[PDB]
Amino acid sequence: HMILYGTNPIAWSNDDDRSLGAHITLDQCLDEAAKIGFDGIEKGHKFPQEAAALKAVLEPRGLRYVSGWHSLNLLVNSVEEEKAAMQPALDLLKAMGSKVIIVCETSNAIHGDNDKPLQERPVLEDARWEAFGLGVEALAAHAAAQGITLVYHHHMGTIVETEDEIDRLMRFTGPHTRLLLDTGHCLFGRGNPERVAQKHIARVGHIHAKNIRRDIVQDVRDQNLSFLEGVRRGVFTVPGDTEGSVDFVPVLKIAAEHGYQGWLVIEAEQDPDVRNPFEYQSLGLKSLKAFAREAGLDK
Ligand SMILES: [Co+2]
Ligand SMILES: [Co+2]
Ligand SMILES: [Co+2]
Repeated sequence: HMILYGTNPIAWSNDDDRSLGAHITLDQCLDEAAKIGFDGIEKGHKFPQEAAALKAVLEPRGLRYVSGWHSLNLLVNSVEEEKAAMQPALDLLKAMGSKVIIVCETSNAIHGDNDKPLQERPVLEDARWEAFGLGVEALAAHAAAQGITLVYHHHMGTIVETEDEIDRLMRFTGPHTRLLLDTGHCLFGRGNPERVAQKHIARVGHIHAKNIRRDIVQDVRDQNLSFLEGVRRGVFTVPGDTEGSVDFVPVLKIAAEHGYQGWLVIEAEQDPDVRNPFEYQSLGLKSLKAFAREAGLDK
Protein backbone atom coordinates (compact mmCIF):
# COMPACT_ATOMS: atom_id res chain seq x y z
CA HIS A 1 0.00 0.00 0.00
CA MET A 2 1.22 3.49 -0.87
CA ILE A 3 -0.94 5.03 1.88
CA LEU A 4 -0.22 3.51 5.30
CA TYR A 5 -1.98 4.32 8.57
CA GLY A 6 -0.04 4.67 11.81
CA THR A 7 -0.58 5.64 15.44
CA ASN A 8 1.64 7.24 18.07
CA PRO A 9 2.07 5.77 21.57
CA ILE A 10 1.57 9.10 23.40
CA ALA A 11 -2.19 8.45 23.26
CA TRP A 12 -1.39 5.64 25.73
CA SER A 13 1.67 6.98 27.60
CA ASN A 14 2.86 10.58 27.30
CA ASP A 15 6.51 11.38 26.57
CA ASP A 16 6.60 14.94 27.95
CA ASP A 17 4.69 14.17 31.19
CA ARG A 18 5.47 10.53 31.95
CA SER A 19 2.85 10.40 34.72
CA LEU A 20 0.15 10.45 32.03
CA GLY A 21 -0.47 6.84 31.09
CA ALA A 22 2.34 5.63 33.33
CA HIS A 23 0.15 2.64 34.25
CA ILE A 24 -0.13 1.49 30.60
CA THR A 25 2.60 -0.97 29.66
CA LEU A 26 4.29 -1.22 26.28
CA ASP A 27 2.53 -4.56 25.78
CA GLN A 28 -0.92 -3.04 26.24
CA CYS A 29 -0.11 -0.18 23.88
CA LEU A 30 1.21 -2.43 21.11
CA ASP A 31 -1.48 -5.09 21.59
CA GLU A 32 -4.25 -2.51 21.20
CA ALA A 33 -2.61 -0.66 18.32
CA ALA A 34 -2.38 -3.95 16.41
CA LYS A 35 -5.94 -5.07 17.22
CA ILE A 36 -7.32 -1.70 16.10
CA GLY A 37 -5.67 -2.33 12.73
CA PHE A 38 -2.83 0.20 12.48
CA ASP A 39 -0.14 -0.67 9.95
CA GLY A 40 2.54 0.64 12.32
CA ILE A 41 3.45 2.83 15.26
CA GLU A 42 5.97 5.60 15.93
CA LYS A 43 8.54 5.61 18.72
CA GLY A 44 7.54 6.26 22.31
CA HIS A 45 9.63 6.51 25.45
CA LYS A 46 8.84 2.94 26.58
CA PHE A 47 10.02 1.51 23.24
CA PRO A 48 13.23 -0.53 23.04
CA GLN A 49 16.07 1.18 21.19
CA GLU A 50 18.09 -1.81 19.97
CA ALA A 51 16.91 -3.03 16.58
CA ALA A 52 16.80 -6.70 17.60
CA ALA A 53 14.70 -5.96 20.70
CA LEU A 54 12.42 -3.57 18.80
CA LYS A 55 11.75 -6.17 16.11
CA ALA A 56 10.96 -8.68 18.86
CA VAL A 57 7.98 -6.58 19.98
CA LEU A 58 6.72 -5.19 16.66
CA GLU A 59 7.06 -8.09 14.20
CA PRO A 60 4.85 -10.62 16.09
CA ARG A 61 2.18 -7.89 16.11
CA GLY A 62 2.59 -7.01 12.45
CA LEU A 63 3.44 -3.40 13.27
CA ARG A 64 5.98 -1.47 11.24
CA TYR A 65 8.29 1.04 12.92
CA VAL A 66 6.97 4.26 11.39
CA SER A 67 9.72 6.59 12.63
CA GLY A 68 11.12 8.10 15.79
CA TRP A 69 11.12 11.61 17.23
CA HIS A 70 14.62 13.08 17.50
CA SER A 71 15.29 16.38 19.25
CA LEU A 72 17.57 18.95 17.61
CA ASN A 73 19.83 21.37 19.51
CA LEU A 74 21.19 23.40 16.59
CA LEU A 75 20.69 26.66 18.53
CA VAL A 76 23.27 25.69 21.20
CA ASN A 77 25.35 23.06 19.38
CA SER A 78 27.23 22.96 16.09
CA VAL A 79 26.11 21.11 12.98
CA GLU A 80 28.78 18.42 13.37
CA GLU A 81 27.80 17.90 17.02
CA GLU A 82 24.22 17.35 15.81
CA LYS A 83 25.16 14.95 13.00
CA ALA A 84 26.85 12.85 15.68
CA ALA A 85 23.84 13.14 17.98
CA MET A 86 21.50 12.13 15.13
CA GLN A 87 23.43 9.13 13.79
CA PRO A 88 22.19 6.59 16.41
CA ALA A 89 18.58 7.24 15.37
CA LEU A 90 19.49 6.88 11.69
CA ASP A 91 21.05 3.48 12.42
CA LEU A 92 17.86 2.24 14.10
CA LEU A 93 15.54 3.60 11.40
CA LYS A 94 17.61 1.97 8.65
CA ALA A 95 17.74 -1.35 10.50
CA MET A 96 13.95 -1.17 10.94
CA GLY A 97 13.22 -0.40 7.29
CA SER A 98 11.92 3.08 8.13
CA LYS A 99 12.16 5.80 5.49
CA VAL A 100 11.69 8.91 7.66
CA ILE A 101 13.18 10.65 10.70
CA ILE A 102 11.10 13.16 12.71
CA VAL A 103 13.02 16.13 14.17
CA CYS A 104 12.23 19.32 16.07
CA GLU A 105 14.42 22.01 17.67
CA THR A 106 13.83 21.63 21.42
CA SER A 107 16.91 23.34 22.89
CA ASN A 108 14.68 26.17 24.14
CA ALA A 109 11.25 24.55 23.74
CA ILE A 110 8.78 24.91 26.61
CA HIS A 111 6.14 22.30 25.70
CA GLY A 112 7.70 19.94 28.25
CA ASP A 113 7.72 22.55 31.03
CA ASN A 114 4.51 22.27 33.04
CA ASP A 115 5.12 25.57 34.86
CA LYS A 116 5.66 27.77 31.78
CA PRO A 117 2.65 29.23 29.92
CA LEU A 118 2.56 28.68 26.17
CA GLN A 119 2.60 32.49 25.55
CA GLU A 120 6.16 32.52 26.97
CA ARG A 121 7.38 30.20 24.21
CA PRO A 122 10.67 31.05 22.48
CA VAL A 123 10.89 33.08 19.28
CA LEU A 124 13.97 32.77 17.08
CA GLU A 125 15.74 36.07 16.44
CA ASP A 126 15.12 37.27 12.89
CA ALA A 127 18.84 37.25 12.07
CA ARG A 128 19.30 33.63 13.15
CA TRP A 129 16.77 32.11 10.74
CA GLU A 130 19.15 31.69 7.79
CA ALA A 131 21.83 29.94 9.86
CA PHE A 132 19.25 27.74 11.59
CA GLY A 133 17.79 26.63 8.27
CA LEU A 134 21.28 25.82 6.98
CA GLY A 135 21.84 23.60 10.01
CA VAL A 136 18.50 21.88 9.41
CA GLU A 137 19.18 21.38 5.69
CA ALA A 138 22.68 20.11 6.50
CA LEU A 139 21.17 17.43 8.75
CA ALA A 140 18.54 16.67 6.10
CA ALA A 141 21.19 16.17 3.41
CA HIS A 142 23.21 14.01 5.80
CA ALA A 143 20.22 11.74 6.36
CA ALA A 144 19.11 11.66 2.72
CA ALA A 145 22.44 10.19 1.60
CA GLN A 146 21.73 7.32 4.01
CA GLY A 147 18.25 6.79 2.54
CA ILE A 148 16.31 8.59 5.29
CA THR A 149 14.06 11.58 4.61
CA LEU A 150 14.06 14.31 7.26
CA VAL A 151 10.69 15.79 8.25
CA TYR A 152 10.55 18.79 10.58
CA HIS A 153 7.65 18.70 13.06
CA HIS A 154 6.40 22.22 13.72
CA HIS A 155 5.27 22.20 17.34
CA MET A 156 3.68 24.42 19.96
CA GLY A 157 6.11 25.89 22.44
CA THR A 158 9.00 25.81 19.97
CA ILE A 159 10.57 28.36 17.65
CA VAL A 160 8.59 26.79 14.76
CA GLU A 161 4.92 27.08 15.75
CA THR A 162 3.16 29.70 13.63
CA GLU A 163 2.25 29.38 9.97
CA ASP A 164 4.61 32.26 9.17
CA GLU A 165 7.41 30.37 10.95
CA ILE A 166 6.60 27.28 8.89
CA ASP A 167 6.95 29.47 5.80
CA ARG A 168 10.26 30.89 7.06
CA LEU A 169 11.64 27.41 7.72
CA MET A 170 10.59 26.24 4.25
CA ARG A 171 12.14 29.32 2.62
CA PHE A 172 15.47 28.85 4.44
CA THR A 173 15.69 25.09 3.73
CA GLY A 174 15.57 22.59 0.88
CA PRO A 175 15.68 20.52 -1.19
CA HIS A 176 16.16 17.56 1.19
CA THR A 177 14.41 19.11 4.19
CA ARG A 178 10.74 18.09 4.24
CA LEU A 179 7.85 19.25 6.40
CA LEU A 180 5.87 17.06 8.77
CA LEU A 181 2.42 18.64 8.64
CA ASP A 182 0.73 18.09 12.02
CA THR A 183 -2.83 19.35 11.57
CA GLY A 184 -3.36 19.62 15.33
CA HIS A 185 -0.29 21.72 16.09
CA CYS A 186 -0.92 23.78 12.96
CA LEU A 187 -4.44 24.84 13.93
CA PHE A 188 -3.40 25.19 17.59
CA GLY A 189 -0.66 27.59 16.49
CA ARG A 190 -3.34 29.69 14.74
CA GLY A 191 -2.31 28.32 11.34
CA ASN A 192 -4.66 27.09 8.61
CA PRO A 193 -3.91 23.41 7.82
CA GLU A 194 -5.44 23.62 4.34
CA ARG A 195 -3.45 26.72 3.40
CA VAL A 196 -0.18 25.19 4.63
CA ALA A 197 -0.91 22.12 2.52
CA GLN A 198 -1.43 24.20 -0.64
CA LYS A 199 1.90 25.99 -0.21
CA HIS A 200 4.13 23.13 0.92
CA ILE A 201 2.49 19.83 -0.09
CA ALA A 202 5.35 19.10 -2.50
CA ARG A 203 7.74 19.23 0.48
CA VAL A 204 5.49 17.30 2.91
CA GLY A 205 7.00 13.89 3.63
CA HIS A 206 4.92 12.86 6.67
CA ILE A 207 1.49 13.72 8.06
CA HIS A 208 0.05 13.68 11.58
CA ALA A 209 -3.77 13.67 11.57
CA LYS A 210 -4.34 15.29 14.96
CA ASN A 211 -7.57 17.06 15.93
CA ILE A 212 -8.18 19.81 18.48
CA ARG A 213 -11.07 20.67 20.80
CA ARG A 214 -11.69 24.35 20.10
CA ASP A 215 -13.24 25.03 23.51
CA ILE A 216 -10.19 23.67 25.34
CA VAL A 217 -7.78 25.58 23.07
CA GLN A 218 -9.65 28.79 23.91
CA ASP A 219 -9.23 27.96 27.62
CA VAL A 220 -5.47 27.59 27.11
CA ARG A 221 -5.41 31.04 25.49
CA ASP A 222 -7.68 32.83 27.97
CA GLN A 223 -6.22 31.33 31.17
CA ASN A 224 -2.65 31.29 29.81
CA LEU A 225 -2.07 27.63 30.53
CA SER A 226 0.97 25.51 29.73
CA PHE A 227 1.11 23.05 26.85
CA LEU A 228 0.83 20.05 29.17
CA GLU A 229 -2.03 21.59 31.14
CA GLY A 230 -3.85 21.77 27.80
CA VAL A 231 -3.08 18.14 26.97
CA ARG A 232 -4.49 17.00 30.33
CA ARG A 233 -7.63 19.06 29.64
CA GLY A 234 -8.18 17.55 26.19
CA VAL A 235 -6.75 20.07 23.75
CA PHE A 236 -6.13 17.21 21.28
CA THR A 237 -8.45 14.51 19.93
CA VAL A 238 -8.72 12.19 16.92
CA PRO A 239 -10.19 12.54 13.41
CA GLY A 240 -13.92 11.87 13.54
CA ASP A 241 -14.46 13.28 17.04
CA THR A 242 -17.55 15.49 16.90
CA GLU A 243 -15.83 17.76 19.45
CA GLY A 244 -13.01 18.50 16.99
CA SER A 245 -12.31 21.48 14.77
CA VAL A 246 -9.92 20.23 12.09
CA ASP A 247 -11.35 19.73 8.59
CA PHE A 248 -9.27 16.79 7.37
CA VAL A 249 -10.78 16.06 3.94
CA PRO A 250 -9.53 19.27 2.23
CA VAL A 251 -6.01 18.58 3.51
CA LEU A 252 -6.02 14.99 2.26
CA LYS A 253 -7.49 16.17 -1.07
CA ILE A 254 -4.48 18.42 -1.66
CA ALA A 255 -2.21 15.48 -0.82
CA ALA A 256 -4.13 13.27 -3.25
CA GLU A 257 -3.84 15.77 -6.12
CA HIS A 258 -0.05 15.98 -5.64
CA GLY A 259 0.45 12.22 -5.37
CA TYR A 260 1.52 12.02 -1.74
CA GLN A 261 2.78 8.62 -0.63
CA GLY A 262 3.77 7.70 2.89
CA TRP A 263 2.21 7.59 6.34
CA LEU A 264 -0.92 9.15 7.78
CA VAL A 265 -0.42 8.92 11.56
CA ILE A 266 -3.18 9.36 14.13
CA GLU A 267 -1.44 11.30 16.94
CA ALA A 268 -3.60 12.48 19.84
CA GLU A 269 -2.08 13.06 23.26
CA GLN A 270 -4.83 12.91 25.87
CA ASP A 271 -5.30 11.87 29.46
CA PRO A 272 -5.75 8.09 28.95
CA ASP A 273 -7.69 7.69 32.21
CA VAL A 274 -10.50 9.93 30.93
CA ARG A 275 -10.04 9.51 27.16
CA ASN A 276 -9.68 5.76 26.68
CA PRO A 277 -6.86 5.14 24.16
CA PHE A 278 -8.55 2.16 22.50
CA GLU A 279 -11.84 4.02 21.98
CA TYR A 280 -10.37 7.23 20.58
CA GLN A 281 -7.66 5.63 18.47
CA SER A 282 -10.29 3.24 17.05
CA LEU A 283 -12.48 6.20 16.12
CA GLY A 284 -9.45 7.96 14.66
CA LEU A 285 -8.45 5.14 12.31
CA LYS A 286 -11.99 4.52 11.07
CA SER A 287 -12.61 8.21 10.47
CA LEU A 288 -9.23 8.89 8.86
CA LYS A 289 -9.57 5.99 6.41
CA ALA A 290 -13.02 7.27 5.45
CA PHE A 291 -11.70 10.83 5.02
CA ALA A 292 -8.79 9.61 2.88
CA ARG A 293 -11.28 7.66 0.76
CA GLU A 294 -13.52 10.72 0.36
CA ALA A 295 -10.48 12.81 -0.61
CA GLY A 296 -9.24 10.41 -3.31
CA LEU A 297 -5.99 9.74 -1.44
CA ASP A 298 -6.76 6.06 -0.70
CA LYS A 299 -8.53 3.86 -3.25
CO1 LIG B 1 21.40 17.18 -2.51
CO1 LIG C 1 4.75 16.58 21.27
CO1 LIG D 1 2.73 15.23 15.69
